[PDB]
Amino acid sequence: DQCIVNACKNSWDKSYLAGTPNKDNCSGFVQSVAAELGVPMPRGNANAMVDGLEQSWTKLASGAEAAQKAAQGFLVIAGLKGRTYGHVAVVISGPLYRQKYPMCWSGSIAGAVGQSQGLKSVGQVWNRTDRDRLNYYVYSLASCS
Amino acid sequence: LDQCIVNACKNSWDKSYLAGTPNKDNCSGFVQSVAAELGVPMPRGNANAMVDGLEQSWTKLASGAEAAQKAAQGFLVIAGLKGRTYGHVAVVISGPLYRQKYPMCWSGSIAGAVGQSQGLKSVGQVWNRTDRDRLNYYVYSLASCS
Repeated sequence: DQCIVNACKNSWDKSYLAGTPNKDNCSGFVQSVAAELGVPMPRGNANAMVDGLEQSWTKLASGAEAAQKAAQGFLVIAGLKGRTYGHVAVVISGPLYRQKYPMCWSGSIAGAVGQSQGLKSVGQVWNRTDRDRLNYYVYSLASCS
Repeated sequence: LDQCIVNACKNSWDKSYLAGTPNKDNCSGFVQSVAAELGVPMPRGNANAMVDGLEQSWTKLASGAEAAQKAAQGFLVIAGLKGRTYGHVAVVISGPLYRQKYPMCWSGSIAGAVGQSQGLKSVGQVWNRTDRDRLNYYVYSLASCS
């Protein structure tokens, strides 16, 4: 998964949207990760992205499987629609927080409380309710060799 | 004539298509919220991505003059131009052209007032004098108003 962690580190410093650092934009951060890895990604805000992922990407059964696919070099997106705004993040390999939630990178307009540079799990980026409703989507071709 | 489109623009000015990002400060999000209000499917993404999608699936008008009269007939018309780093999109509205060339528009912009229009600037005043003559005008297949 080093190729995905590298794309995450590089995306953290780019601005998918004009004038908008990806660290402050959860949908744009994922778009730049996918663009660096050559993976087609559904476009728009987080809700629109999750709709698009649900339609065309493989949905995994668990956060444990999300971590395993990431460990096998696949781009894995954690996503959850919201009543007003959804959220997406990139899952990376690593031990599951609370033996359930995989590690991730995420941008966020909300600031550091919604951001992760690989040291928080999705269970620490999403609230104690939303984290068990998350969906994990995987792209069908490995990116890292 | 284009009142339903001008109303959508006014309503979208105060919305936030992207979390935490007012549409007046986000040219791509401003256009998404206008289209959503009108019920019009719109290519998504940043401005460059939107222009890509418009270029592939919307009818391209021949002139800014043609854009204003299609807007006057109630069609959603998007002015768009790709950039080397970032592109730009805006909603064309009816009204007399600026310098007999550039239709009036609404536009959000992260650049602030320079790139913004609430209907009193033409596309020739939000884009610089270089780009304003290279803009494309994309019209939807169905009229949204009446």
